Amino acid sequence: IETKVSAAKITENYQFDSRIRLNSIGFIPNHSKKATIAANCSTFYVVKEDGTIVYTGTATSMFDNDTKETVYIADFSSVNEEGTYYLAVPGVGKSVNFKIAMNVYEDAFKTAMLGMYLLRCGTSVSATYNGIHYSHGPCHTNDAYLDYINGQHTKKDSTKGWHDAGDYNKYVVNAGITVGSMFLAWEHFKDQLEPVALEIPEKNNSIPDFLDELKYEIDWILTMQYPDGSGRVAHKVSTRNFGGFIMPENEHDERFFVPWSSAATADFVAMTAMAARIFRPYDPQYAEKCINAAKVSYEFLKNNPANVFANQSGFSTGEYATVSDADDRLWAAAEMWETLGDEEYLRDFENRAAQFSKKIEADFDWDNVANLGMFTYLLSERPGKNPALVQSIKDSLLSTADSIVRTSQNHGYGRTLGTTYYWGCNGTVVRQTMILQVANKISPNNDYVNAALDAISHVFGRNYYNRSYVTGLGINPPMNPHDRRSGADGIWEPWPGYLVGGGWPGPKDWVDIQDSYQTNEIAINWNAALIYALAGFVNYN
Ligand SMILES: [Ca+2]
Ligand SMILES: [Ca+2]
Ligand SMILES: [Ca+2]
Ligand SMILES: [Zn+2]
Repeated sequence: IETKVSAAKITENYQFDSRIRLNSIGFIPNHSKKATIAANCSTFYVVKEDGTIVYTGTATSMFDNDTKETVYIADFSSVNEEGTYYLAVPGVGKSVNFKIAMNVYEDAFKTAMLGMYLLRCGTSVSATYNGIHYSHGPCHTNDAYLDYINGQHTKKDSTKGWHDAGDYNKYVVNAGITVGSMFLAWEHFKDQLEPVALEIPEKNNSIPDFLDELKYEIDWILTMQYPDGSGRVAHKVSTRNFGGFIMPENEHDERFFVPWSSAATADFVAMTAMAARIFRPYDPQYAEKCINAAKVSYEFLKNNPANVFANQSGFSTGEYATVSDADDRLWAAAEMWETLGDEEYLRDFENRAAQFSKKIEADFDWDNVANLGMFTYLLSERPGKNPALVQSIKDSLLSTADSIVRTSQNHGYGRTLGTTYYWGCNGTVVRQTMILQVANKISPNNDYVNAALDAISHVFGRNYYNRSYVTGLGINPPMNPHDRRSGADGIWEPWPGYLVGGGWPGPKDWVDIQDSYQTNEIAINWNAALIYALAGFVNYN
């Protein structure tokens, strides 16, 4: 007997069907919620796990130019009541269960941060995730020799930091966009991130956990300044060739400092200038050490304007040879100015900024970090900015954010990067949230926040594969990443919390096999983009 308050309940029993693709983690109340159904259909129900039909709708068809298929879009954004639901599509089947909650992304954020902790070098790491224990002993404790720097086969401490990707070498240019992304997440969402506790050794000190993780990397970056006091910064610490699939503590080859590059030197300045202002409130002494190092390398750069590529002929590991250091130098000037305030730094930034035709780029990564410099300058509360330059950057930013909104709204799976695929493009999909969040800070628009959620949803299930691209999370995540710890331990499931690079050159080119470093590797710059994307939705209201 049904009363006047009994709610409608699903009649038939549905089976999971891979053609119903959506964010496998969940949605936030008051934001878009969409699913892409790769099957002909019309009616769909959003059902609570108890069988209660909460919403009935009809899917609308749309041609996915990317995969060249007609797909059906189920929009259930109106459902805003917290709970666990699933999508039931008569004739197709049902989706995985997902949650609608204000804090739906917090575990994902903590897991992506756990990913960074597990990438630590020079120390033993240990974590239990979903009941499986991941750990490894102290590794690369003898970094690194000066042979290629000065000639002496002597050791200068260069331990700590994070292994870069599937390999264990540490590269400065890639640490640039990584550290920059994560420090910008802290500056943009400080109030949301400060109280977050992570599973790290430093959980019991006086520094916000998010910053302890970044400190592990900055501690390493500081050791990269040449020992001659010239201010030049070594490009990377690396073995001569890529080692094999072994645990890091078993890699005994000697690691060397590789000759400097101007880009690495400019990135060093930007990273340590940011660290100086961000750590000052917590460890003033550490901040002083950072700003002094930044000043030495900046003086060098100021006197040697040429773009210089690192001499790394004897090495066969990652190159990270950014074609230009103009963007890196622009970023360094913006960070020195924001931290210090001197007119000298502001003048340097503005002179370089004017030389950029398009102030903001929708597609950016380790090679083009100008956006980071534009972001710091644009949001700075310091006086003195040339109002014409500000308006120029602002227009470019909003114009770019609008383009990304239009792209995701017209993509059959809400992909912000549209039809563009290339090595590491999954990282860029979520890195685009930086543009959207900054645009939202300058000119509030919920289209910007929803597009950011589209980028996040794309990576967690609303994609052609109906798979999460992050190990240990969501639906059918990567099982075989090109990752040495994963390929060499005795555990079935790979190490958790990593966004894989992604397929290319096409939408269906991702392959989840260990040999595919082209589409299935992990990397700090990809995880940093994911961390920034999720950060804005931690302790969110
Ligand atoms: Ca702490
Ligand atoms: Ca560059
Ligand atoms: Ca394994
Ligand atoms: Zn290591």
